[PDB]
Amino acid sequence: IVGGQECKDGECPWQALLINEENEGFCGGTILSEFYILTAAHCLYQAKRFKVRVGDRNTEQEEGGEAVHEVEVVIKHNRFTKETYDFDIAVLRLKTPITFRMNVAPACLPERDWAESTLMTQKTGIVSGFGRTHEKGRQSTRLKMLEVPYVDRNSCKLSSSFIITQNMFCAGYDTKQEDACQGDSGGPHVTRFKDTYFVTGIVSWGEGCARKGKYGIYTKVTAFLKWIDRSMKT
Amino acid sequence: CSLDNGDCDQFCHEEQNSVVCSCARGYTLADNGKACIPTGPYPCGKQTLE
Ligand SMILES: CO[C@@H]1C[C@H](C(=O)Nc2ccc(-c3ccccc3S(C)(=O)=O)cc2F)N(C(=O)Nc2ccc(Cl)cc2)C1
Ligand SMILES: [Ca+2]
Ligand SMILES: [Ca+2]
Repeated sequence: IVGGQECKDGECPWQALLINEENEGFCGGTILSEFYILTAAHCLYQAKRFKVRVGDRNTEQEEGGEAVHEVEVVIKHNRFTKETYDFDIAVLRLKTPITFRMNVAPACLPERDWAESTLMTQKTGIVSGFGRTHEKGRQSTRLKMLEVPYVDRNSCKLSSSFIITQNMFCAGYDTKQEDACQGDSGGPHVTRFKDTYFVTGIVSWGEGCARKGKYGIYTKVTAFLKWIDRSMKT
Repeated sequence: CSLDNGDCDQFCHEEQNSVVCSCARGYTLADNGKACIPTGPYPCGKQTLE
């Protein structure tokens, strides 16, 4: 996350971190339930084997509230293509259930029509992660969050060098130096409504980070609600 | 549902030209048919205090 603020105690409880063999974070995820994690499909082709850590806020010192979970089933959307980055979504079924506690809680999955009419029409959403704090910077040690404005669809289709599909949406700032970045991918994009946070996007991609005239691209969760529901039953 | 989300805490539907509120998993609709009450500890979408 470039810019933004540090997630304080209990502020981003749905954040999950995908860790490789070196126990190093490389992508984010969103806690959907005690057994399921939502992430980006491209994050899978980015590591041999991996586990999921929940409850962490500082990858350095050990708080004691952190918990690691092995993945039992990986459900990657069959239409995802590195060629277009379309259908960038995946669901992970954990081998053991997550124990909700301070800094560990699921984000709510909204209903499609309501989400499109009430959530995505909101002024802003919130993105979070342990990603780089600078385009060329390094992986963040502390979990950060950033309020990102929803961007007009035509406005960002023009701003993108690549095709923005109906399964994607843009959020962020045109010139302001705040945006998600590498390392945040697969993480949560949530929208607050009456003090309740609903998952609305999956950090997907962008041309560089916080670059002028460019926005952050996210997978539109509403476009996959049925797919997610089906993945969570099998 | 176009007027302040039908006064619903969460989901709002306009069935038979009438507001019908509903909630996400882990919540039960209150007696007033509008508020959503957590069915237990750590309801979805809520920042944690303890
Ligand atoms: C250079 O960017 C650097 C490196 C990396 C990256 O891989 N970008 C990245 C990915 C996918 C496409 C793309 C999309 C459609 C069709 C074809 C392509 S293609 C032929 O693969 O080029 C474009 C891209 F720039 N990046 C981020 O992902 N950063 C970031 C992530 C999320 C958000 Cl919310 C904001 C920022 C910053
Ligand atoms: Ca820690
Ligand atoms: Ca920008």
